[PDB]
Amino acid sequence: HPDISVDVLVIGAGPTGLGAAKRLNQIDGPSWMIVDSNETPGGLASTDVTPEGFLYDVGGHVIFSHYKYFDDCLDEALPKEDDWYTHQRISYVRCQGQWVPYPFQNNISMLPKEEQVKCIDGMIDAALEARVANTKPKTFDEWIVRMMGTGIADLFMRPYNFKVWAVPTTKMQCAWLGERVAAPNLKAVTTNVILGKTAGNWGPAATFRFPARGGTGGIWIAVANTLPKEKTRFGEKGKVTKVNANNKTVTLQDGTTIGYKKLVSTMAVDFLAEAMNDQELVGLTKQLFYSSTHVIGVGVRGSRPERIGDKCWLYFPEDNCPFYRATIFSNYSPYNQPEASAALPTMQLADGSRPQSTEAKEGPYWSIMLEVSESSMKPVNQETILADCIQGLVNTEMLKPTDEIVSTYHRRFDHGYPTPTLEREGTLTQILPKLQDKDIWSRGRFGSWRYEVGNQDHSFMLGVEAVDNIVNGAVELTLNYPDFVNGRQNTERRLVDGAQVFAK
Amino acid sequence: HPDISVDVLVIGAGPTGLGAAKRLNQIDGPSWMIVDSNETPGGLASTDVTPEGFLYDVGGHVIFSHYKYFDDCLDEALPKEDDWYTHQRISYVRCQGQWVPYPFQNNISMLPKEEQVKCIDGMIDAALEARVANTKPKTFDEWIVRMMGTGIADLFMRPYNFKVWAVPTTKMQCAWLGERVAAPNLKAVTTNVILGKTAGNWGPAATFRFPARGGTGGIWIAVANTLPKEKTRFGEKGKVTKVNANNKTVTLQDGTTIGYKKLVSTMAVDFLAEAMNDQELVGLTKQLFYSSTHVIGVGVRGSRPERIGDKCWLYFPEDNCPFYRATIFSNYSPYNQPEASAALPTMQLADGSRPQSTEAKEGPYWSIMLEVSESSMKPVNQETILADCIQGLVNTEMLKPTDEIVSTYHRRFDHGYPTPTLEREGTLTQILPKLQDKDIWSRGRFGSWRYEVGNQDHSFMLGVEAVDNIVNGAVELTLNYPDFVNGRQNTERRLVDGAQVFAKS
Amino acid sequence: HPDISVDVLVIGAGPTGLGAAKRLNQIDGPSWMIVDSNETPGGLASTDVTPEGFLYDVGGHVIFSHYKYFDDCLDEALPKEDDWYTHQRISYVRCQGQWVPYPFQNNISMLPKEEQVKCIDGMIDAALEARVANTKPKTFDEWIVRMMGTGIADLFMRPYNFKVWAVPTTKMQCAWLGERVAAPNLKAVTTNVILGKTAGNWGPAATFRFPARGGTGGIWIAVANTLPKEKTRFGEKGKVTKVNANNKTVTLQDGTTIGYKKLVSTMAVDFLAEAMNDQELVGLTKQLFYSSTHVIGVGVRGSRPERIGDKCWLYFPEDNCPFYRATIFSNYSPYNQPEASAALPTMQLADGSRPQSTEAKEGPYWSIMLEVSESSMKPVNQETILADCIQGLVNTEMLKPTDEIVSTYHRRFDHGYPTPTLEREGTLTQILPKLQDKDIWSRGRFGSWRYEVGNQDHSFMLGVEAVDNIVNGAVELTLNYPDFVNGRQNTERRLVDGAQVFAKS
Amino acid sequence: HPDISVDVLVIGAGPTGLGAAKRLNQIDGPSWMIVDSNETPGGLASTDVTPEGFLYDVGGHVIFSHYKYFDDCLDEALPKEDDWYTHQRISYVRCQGQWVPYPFQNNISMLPKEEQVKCIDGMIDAALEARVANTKPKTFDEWIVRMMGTGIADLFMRPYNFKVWAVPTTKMQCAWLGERVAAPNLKAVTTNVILGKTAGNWGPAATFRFPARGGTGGIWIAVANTLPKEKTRFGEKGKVTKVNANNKTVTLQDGTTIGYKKLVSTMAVDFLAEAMNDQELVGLTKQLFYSSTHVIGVGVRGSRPERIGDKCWLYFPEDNCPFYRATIFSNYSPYNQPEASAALPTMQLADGSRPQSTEAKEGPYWSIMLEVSESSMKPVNQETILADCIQGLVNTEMLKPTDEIVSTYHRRFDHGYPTPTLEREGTLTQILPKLQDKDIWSRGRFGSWRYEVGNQDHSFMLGVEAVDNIVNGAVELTLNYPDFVNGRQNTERRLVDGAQVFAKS
Repeated sequence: HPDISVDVLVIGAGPTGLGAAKRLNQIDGPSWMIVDSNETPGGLASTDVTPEGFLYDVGGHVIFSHYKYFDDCLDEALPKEDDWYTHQRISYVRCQGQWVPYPFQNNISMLPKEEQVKCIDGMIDAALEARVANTKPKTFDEWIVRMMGTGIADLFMRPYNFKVWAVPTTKMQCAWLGERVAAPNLKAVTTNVILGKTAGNWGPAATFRFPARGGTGGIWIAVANTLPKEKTRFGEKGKVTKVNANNKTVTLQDGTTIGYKKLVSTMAVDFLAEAMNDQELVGLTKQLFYSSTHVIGVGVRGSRPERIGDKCWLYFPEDNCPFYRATIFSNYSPYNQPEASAALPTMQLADGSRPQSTEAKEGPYWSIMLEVSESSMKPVNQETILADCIQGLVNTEMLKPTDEIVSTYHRRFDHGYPTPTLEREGTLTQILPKLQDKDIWSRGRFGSWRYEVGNQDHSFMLGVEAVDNIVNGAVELTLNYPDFVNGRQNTERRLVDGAQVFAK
Repeated sequence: HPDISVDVLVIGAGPTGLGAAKRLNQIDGPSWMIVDSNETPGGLASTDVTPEGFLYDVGGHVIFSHYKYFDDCLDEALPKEDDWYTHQRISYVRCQGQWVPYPFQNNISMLPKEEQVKCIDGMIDAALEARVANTKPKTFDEWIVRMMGTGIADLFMRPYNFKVWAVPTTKMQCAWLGERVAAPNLKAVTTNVILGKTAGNWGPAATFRFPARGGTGGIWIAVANTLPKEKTRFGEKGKVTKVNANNKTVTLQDGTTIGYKKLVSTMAVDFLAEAMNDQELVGLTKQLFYSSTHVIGVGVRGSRPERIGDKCWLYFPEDNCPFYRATIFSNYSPYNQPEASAALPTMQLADGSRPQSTEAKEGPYWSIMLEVSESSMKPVNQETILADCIQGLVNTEMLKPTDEIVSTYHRRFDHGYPTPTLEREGTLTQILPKLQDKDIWSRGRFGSWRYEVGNQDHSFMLGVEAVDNIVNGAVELTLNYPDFVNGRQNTERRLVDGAQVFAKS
Repeated sequence: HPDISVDVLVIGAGPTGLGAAKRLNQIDGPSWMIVDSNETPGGLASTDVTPEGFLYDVGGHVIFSHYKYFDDCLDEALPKEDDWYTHQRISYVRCQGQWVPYPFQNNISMLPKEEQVKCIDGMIDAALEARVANTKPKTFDEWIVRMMGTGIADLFMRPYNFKVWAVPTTKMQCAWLGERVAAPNLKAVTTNVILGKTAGNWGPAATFRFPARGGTGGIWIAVANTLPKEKTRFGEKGKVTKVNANNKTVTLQDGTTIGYKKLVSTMAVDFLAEAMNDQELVGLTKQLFYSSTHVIGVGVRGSRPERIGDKCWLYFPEDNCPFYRATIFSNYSPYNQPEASAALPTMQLADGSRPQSTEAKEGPYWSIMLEVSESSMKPVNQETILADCIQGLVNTEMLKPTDEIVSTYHRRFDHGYPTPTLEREGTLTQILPKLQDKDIWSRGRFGSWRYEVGNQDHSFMLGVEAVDNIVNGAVELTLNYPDFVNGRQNTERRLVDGAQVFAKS
Repeated sequence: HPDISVDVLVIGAGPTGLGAAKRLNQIDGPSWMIVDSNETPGGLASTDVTPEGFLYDVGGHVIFSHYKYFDDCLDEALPKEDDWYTHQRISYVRCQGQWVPYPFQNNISMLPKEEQVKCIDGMIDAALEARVANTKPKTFDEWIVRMMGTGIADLFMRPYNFKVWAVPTTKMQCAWLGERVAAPNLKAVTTNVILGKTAGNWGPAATFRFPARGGTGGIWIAVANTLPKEKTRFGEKGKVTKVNANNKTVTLQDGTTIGYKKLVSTMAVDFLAEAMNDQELVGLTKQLFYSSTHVIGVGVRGSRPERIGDKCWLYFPEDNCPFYRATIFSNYSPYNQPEASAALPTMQLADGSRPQSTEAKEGPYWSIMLEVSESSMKPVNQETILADCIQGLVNTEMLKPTDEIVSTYHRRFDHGYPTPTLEREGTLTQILPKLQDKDIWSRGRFGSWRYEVGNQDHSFMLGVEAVDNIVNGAVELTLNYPDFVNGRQNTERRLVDGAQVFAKS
């Protein structure tokens, strides 16, 4: 008989696992337990800090919540108004020397006139074709061009998406974008071109909140802390090494065995198939595709340059830089980098030069966070990528050659994006029902591998809904119907439900 | 303090209310109680019997379940195999002296050739227009025309639907439609006309099960029997007369008061507004529309005639009869009518005349159940409707003039169909949230007034999900997303869920 | 027996009749003669002069020739290079204080940003509707909206066309406009908006030639002069009063009778019906519609103003002036107005005041020619129309308040435009074949009433082709197929054909 | 100075040349003469006779006239009523053991049901595509499929047209087919299928007349005979061997030289280029494409079989026979074959066996005329083609194995069809203008190489209009605008025009 027995075991304490745990904790029915190999919960929603005191998330993390329940747990965890900062959702596309407001097509007035002509002509073709279309697009590429036309597609979404996904747009499905018809808003686009108008999709209503301290990672430490500590096992002692699906037994690295009746696994599903020693599942998970993410962080001396201003995140379709996205992380919280009086030496100038002096000087400081994707179709030279990113910062006029870099950061995350390939659904609908037959609920960004429900709130709710299905017979809506949950505000499920009110 | 206090009060013990009850009973958390003014649970899913021993449902009731939870509760209530009879879903449309397999719009093949031309020409126009359409249809009529063309619309869809809904197709919305009206492929319809093929949509997979005894009403009597009796109050002692929403207090006819934390109300929402003495809610509910259903039953002497055969239900678009639908109710169970040795005198011949003898004679017997709709746009002469129906049976050749009728039944059900009018949703999105703000879950066929989720399984689950929302913060999917629940197999929620498994150890 | 007998009698010596006479004269087979009530041939293609020496055509007359035959005859009649001046076809549309290059609908790029949006949005709508359109437009208005969208329709097409046709766009057909109304290309128009460019000249017409002396009327005086004088009868002596179609006899006002075998009538067909004393025909011609043309002439002291420059004709859709078109007639020939040394007193200033003195001062002089339409749907105040035009010239900034006016001219031409009404073709197909069966070829701008073949070259060729049909069995292509003759270069028929070349041997 | 001088020389006395000659003769102006290498006029519109007395045209020749002038000349040539026979235009398609009335698609109810399904499914696809089409088809093959859909295309027009043109449908243009939109009449086709109806496109109105004697060739003998004999030169004495364009001189085989001012050439334009010894033109003409025609005649003993009946011509898409078209030539005139009392021996039975006797036996007789095409893409074994044709008659059940054949006929015509290749116009617009610059009017079926104006009436009028262009400056409509002349009733040009009427006074 096992060392420990619980009704429901949760593997992994990123957002998905912590969602499952919060719901089990609230229900307070079946016994339960959560394990993670890391001492610190959060998964890919964690945060690092450099020796010089610059924080970096695992790339740009901006919360948009589709669920009251998710909101309830964040409010519980970080309940003070000064636990958070609010910002507008300000983003731009870098294109031919210009910062073009997102969405790109509504702002092509900034481009040269001859190019505007090409863009409008292409979108006219797409509008005329959309008017008689009687089939759905089958690939991401087809969807892009039917929405945007050839010209606008070639400038942004085609080269941008290869830089992000590390696979061509022709090899991805397009159902994950939702059920919106692939057609141009020709009038809107042409109107701004005629008016010479620019317009971003943000304002006092289009906002996000970001944690005052600890980066995105601070949220999940705070949420985890609301759980009964004896029901958690985090660290080397919590690393899962073996899953015996037939005996419903799990073995940890230190040899501890855990028996379960139901399993919620939030580890990557290809790792799960190995831990199970299931040759059939290993073969199937190997049919899936993912990209790795390099996160590069750069700490810069000086007050925030006028050219940067209130920018939050930025897209880079062009090939003069390796990164697809940059984040002005110092704009998210004053505590993402040291205060102005902190003294740091200059490590190098942006052009690669040595500084005049080695003396530690004061701030203030700002901070840029970069993302570079990697796959077997898009290799990344690990040894030069930092320097390539810094050159890319100069090329894109984010840094001057003279800017003083005081901190650098580079980390590679093996599983970064689960790719919406054409083959994905054919594979997942074999994998997930086989796990289900064994009472294994494999869920999460890489637990169930669906990018369109792959953010923090989706993940958290995948765990919540998994538990609700296990206990109360709930439909796993986020898992099976992304369009459904993304197109509504999910208000019904709360951190305090009728059941707990009636109980007291 | 009131006579009784419960966390959750359920008003009504038709399928919706019973569903609430069953889920509350399964959860076994909050205290609850269920009331009904009728001693026998079942609502519009009840069954009547004539003095001569012929059973009649409230019109044609055929079960198609979208939910394993519903299946579970029926199986629990009627667990034996001989509790049920299984049949194929055989229906036809009476059209110009002939029985056309349902769906009509696919058996074009069976009409006079000249009419086939008319139909196919119309459908060709519709196919070409559909090729360039970029707007959705706004009315039931526009929808019908767009998917079938004028010829088929006129021959069947338009007249039949006025006969059922008792309002013209131009007066109804079309969002409710996915699962009720078949949209014909031009190539499929044309292929069947060329091949001279008649192809109805039934067979070994498309079946239904019907209770062996007690009619459809037998289900809900048995389901109710699985509830703890003390938590029920059925009869005059359970008739709700006043609802004080602000004090969260209900008053019954005998004067009993019941306090509640949450209310699940399954009575017609216009009745609820009146019981609340809420003039604003009364005015809103009056913007809703419903039709009444007349149910007529006819018991016939004789073994089942060949011309009837295995027919289950039948549609009547034409003018030679007042009913829109007939059910061969004696095909559903042998216990829906007397055994063959039962002796019964003839009451009349089908042609209206007196029988040659008034002596009681033996069977066998078969049985027809007819439905006639009524509204302010379609008045019905209540005094002659029985005789009109019987003449309609002679007219459609279902009865011979000389057939011997041994039993008759007629009952009017005031609230029969909640009409999907153009105005329905604008009104409901005022009514339901205003009740919601008062912790009142108004749910069911007339509780929430949505016909597209108005069958027995829909109703039952409206009750279940209401409770699940109240207790576990579940999404009321059936209520707000008919297309979602009707388009899938709903397997997740069971009569035994993990909660009960884990608790019992 | 009548006073005169010819094989072919030609009535009218405008372009159409002169066309007939020239071809008859070239063929030199059948006997013929041509009559006109006017001593000076030319009809609506004539020219007046004011006592102060300013010439005015009957409104803006610019020649574009579709036929080599027409070229040959103009060349014969006015053979010297200094008989002609050549000009670029420079026109603009007055809109919101701006001059928009013709055609308006292709130069959206010139309007304010706000108006550009309204225009392009409209054109996008039209482009998308046109992608799935399977019916041709019935009316001029439907055509305008289908091809240009509501924005350009409201801003220019609808007001301008009522102002010139003197009927709403909804009352006209749209089969006539292939060569008159440009259909805008969405990509092309949008591309020029983005680049802020003007559009390439619509049509093959880049320049035009205009006669050095006598205005447009000089051409027809000279063409007529090439005819044998004995075969003409112009003046009171040549006015037709009676046409006896059954006797094939024509009576002139002086009592002269002319018997004919074939008749080419170029007078207005409604007048012809009257002269025929044919009540049925009069009835039919009254189903036709026409507008009247007021021509207003204004002679101005001064060297040609910079704001005027090389402008030729100008369009005015706006309601701040009565005229639909202005022509800088002084740009067409130096001899359309007096020498600079000619001394003329100021008659009035453009603001309407009397001048300081009666002193005759020298020039130079320039000249504006205006057109105002009239019909039963659009009355014109004859007594004030001159002053209204002059104020119009001030509102449109064509004249400064202080500009000195040295000559004025006003003349009303009752039949100005044959209106392409919805009813036109139905009526003409009852009229023209009836006349045909009586050996009457009724042809010309009002002879056959078809504006799309109603220019000088068209008219001339209607007379030529009518004679060719009569003598050589030719197809009357211009009469029956406007799109055919307007869409090709008609090079085959010449002033010297093979017949004449061989015969001279 | 040449042996003979004329103003206009016409080469060739087939229909085109005779048209030119008839119009020259009528105009009676410029001097002219017509030459031909054959003593008998008619060209490809001539008629042969076998030693047994069976006549054969050059394949099926049926007159549909688009011109009054053509009717005038035919009626002048053969003015008596008994010079002609009148018949309805009765034709069928041989398909899967059936004679299917033309047009094929309106008669597919004769096909097996499963095949009707595939045909109608294809045409539904075609109609749905046509509804949103925004481009014209570019090839004959695209035109066929857009009009018929795949299934119907594969059964008739695709395999049939390869058998006719001896080139694939994918290699031909489709503009020659005219301006009608390539689109299905889906309602018409489905209606006849639903009704089980067959219907040909003939009846009392849709008739042709055929000469009573001498076949089609009789027409042109009679027309030629109205010409003044001394202006003709037919036979070896009239064969042109050299054309010197730069000197406007023609040389005949007997050494006679003719000087002309204008040349109308109706010989094949590739021969003309060789005769001109113009290397550039020879290169260009070699870019053109044409098929050769084999004509096979079979004379059969017996009264007309019931299975043949009133059939006139027949299409053969299938590959169980080499011919694309058959004509029941004995149905055109009783004088196309010997009278019944004429005695002929049997040459063979249709299955190839010897007759039991070689005695002459009497008739009556009927007659079949067949056409086989030949090109480099589709060779013909001249040695076996007769035997293959006769086997084809058995395969198609036109002849029984036992039918007695009393006469056979085979002749190959090198220039048979001028092919409407994709490249044709690109080449012709280089050839015809260069010849035009030399005062050479190259006109006719192979004179101008355009099949869509390649019938007898078209050809005759090409000559007429060429002369009219030379003399009177007429537009050459038939040459340059096939759609125009084929879509109208051409009634203006007559054998007696005004010119002749007036001159005779």
